[PDB]
Amino acid sequence: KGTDVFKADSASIAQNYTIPEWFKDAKFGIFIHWGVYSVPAYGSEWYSRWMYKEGHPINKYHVQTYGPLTKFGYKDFIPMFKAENFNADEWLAVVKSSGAQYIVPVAEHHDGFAMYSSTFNKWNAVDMGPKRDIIGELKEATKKAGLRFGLSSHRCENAWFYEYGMETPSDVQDTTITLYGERLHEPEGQGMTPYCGKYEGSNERSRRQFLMHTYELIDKYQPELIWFDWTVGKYPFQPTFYKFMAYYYNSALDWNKEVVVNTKFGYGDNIQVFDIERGKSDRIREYPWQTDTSVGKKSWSYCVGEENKSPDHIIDDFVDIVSKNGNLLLNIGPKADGTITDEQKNVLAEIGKWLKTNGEAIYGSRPWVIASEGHNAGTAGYMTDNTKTEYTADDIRFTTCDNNLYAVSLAWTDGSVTIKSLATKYCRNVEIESVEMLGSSEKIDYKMTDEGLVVNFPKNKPTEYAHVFKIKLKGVVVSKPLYDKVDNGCLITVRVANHNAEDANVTLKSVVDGNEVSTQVAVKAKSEQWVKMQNKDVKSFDDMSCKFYFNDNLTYENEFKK
Ligand SMILES: OC[C@@H]1O[C@@H](O)[C@@H](O)[C@H](O)[C@@H]1O
Ligand SMILES: [Ca+2]
Repeated sequence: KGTDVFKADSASIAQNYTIPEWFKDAKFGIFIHWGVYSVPAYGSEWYSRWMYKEGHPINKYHVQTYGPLTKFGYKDFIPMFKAENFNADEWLAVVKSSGAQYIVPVAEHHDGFAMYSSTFNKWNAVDMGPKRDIIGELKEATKKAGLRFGLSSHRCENAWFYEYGMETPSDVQDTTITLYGERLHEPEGQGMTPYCGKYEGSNERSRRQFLMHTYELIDKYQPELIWFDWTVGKYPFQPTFYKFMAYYYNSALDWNKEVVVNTKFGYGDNIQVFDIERGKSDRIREYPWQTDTSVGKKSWSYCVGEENKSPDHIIDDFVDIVSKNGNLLLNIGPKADGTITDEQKNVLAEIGKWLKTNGEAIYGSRPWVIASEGHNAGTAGYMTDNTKTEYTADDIRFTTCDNNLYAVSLAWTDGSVTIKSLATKYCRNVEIESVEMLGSSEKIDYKMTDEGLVVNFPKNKPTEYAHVFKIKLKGVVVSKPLYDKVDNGCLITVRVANHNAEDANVTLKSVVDGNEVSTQVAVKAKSEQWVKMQNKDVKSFDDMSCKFYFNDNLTYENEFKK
């Protein structure tokens, strides 16, 4: 078509790409790991890699259960992947009942098997296994369901996923079998780092095939979101990935659709949507991001003996995620025959029921001045979210929408909470106009005090898990300051919300070690903004004396040591 607004570099993409509003408004999507690995249903979806590692538990399990590596390899699961009870409409009904707004089936995982109608990859679900275009059928059901269709690609790791099959007698050593990839060594680098060391993680043919892979996905299914696994960020792969990004963003312009890319590291927060695997953020992040996590604690694909999270665990993390500008991409793992388990069906249905009542606080919302208050901050970071926090009613998460304030208690109480973030020191002319709990017909009795807004819970729980107060208020509110260390100084970050219908001007003052920095800020009516300040010539960050002022009212001082 010739559309070439986007060139294959980060400056070009940053000049013209904007994370779309639909992703910020959507908040919630369903991930679905399903493939050949679902047949053995043992360990996890990494079965293909570990079965060829002689001595590994999965290897020893496979030899006894299915046979030696030379007689029964991973490819030999494919005839057993018949998917006799797969029905795209049934999957979409479950996703829709969860309240999710977009769906991300796995188009191809690490194992080499394309779950779509591929041209270059003969190991695909149209010619083999299910003998149907799983991705295509899901795309169709998604459109009828009225949701947005995405998909994930994990093919970058296929270059090295089968490396151990070269080090022991196996069918992987037959290099004419393209399913098993380039058989390279795993790239070096611990965790979410672009460093690859002595093993690049890809080669010329795998990069060429990656582009063939993404191009046909783009061209055939026009997904509104493409999610990529961690290795696309390794340094030797980045030129190839930027080629993909420009082609996707250019194609999207032709579609009159705005699209989303997910990576876990290696690319700027502003040119794609940052994603954290099995973990969330501890702070409000400037740019929209995504937690992708599984209902199963052990695995993404179905495996016998999976320990599924509770709805309370997931919904508490969900609210925490949304309060910090994040989306939740929640994974289910259906049985090999195409059946979503009843436990994971129940988890999604419970979330959907909660969202039916409390969705006004979630859909279309944005972070407030501060995401959370209370004693229990919760988990944060890569591979931390299997731990469940024991929240109280005092653990509160905030969102905002249409100038309304939503304060979500992560547990119940027969008494009252006090919203400390509305304490008088953070406020200027804050007047509470109304308080209600979503889904409750009981008039909420509340009282503004110097320590914050005291709110008494109603008699009856509208829902379990989490409970939402909708607050209409005027006035200006500032967050407590966040201090970050830099060279010879410190960075101060607050957020200010003007809930008034009139424009407001606001003065913030940071006094650090005698150095006084001030900024006057014009905040339009019914708006909020970041305010970053810097105190320089600070000789010791650990020994700082700090005072912060909101229009000459003391908001914070670090009166206590270290
Ligand atoms: O975020 C999803 C997860 O990403 C990677 O860790 C994969 O190796 C794993 O199988 C799963 O897909
Ligand atoms: Ca809870």
